[PDB]
Amino acid sequence: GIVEQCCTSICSLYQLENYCN
Amino acid sequence: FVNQHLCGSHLVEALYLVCGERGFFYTPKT
Repeated sequence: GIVEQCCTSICSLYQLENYCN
Repeated sequence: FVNQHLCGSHLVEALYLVCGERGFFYTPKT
């Protein structure tokens, strides 16, 4: 999930955008 | 500003800013 990708590891714009509607 | 560790409210904040008018889905399940 986003926490694994952005919190416990370094986030990226690519990843954040995956969670936009 | 997105290329760092973002947790809790900071992560929500980032989604808010990035997604804009689209909005977003936040689930902390991990």
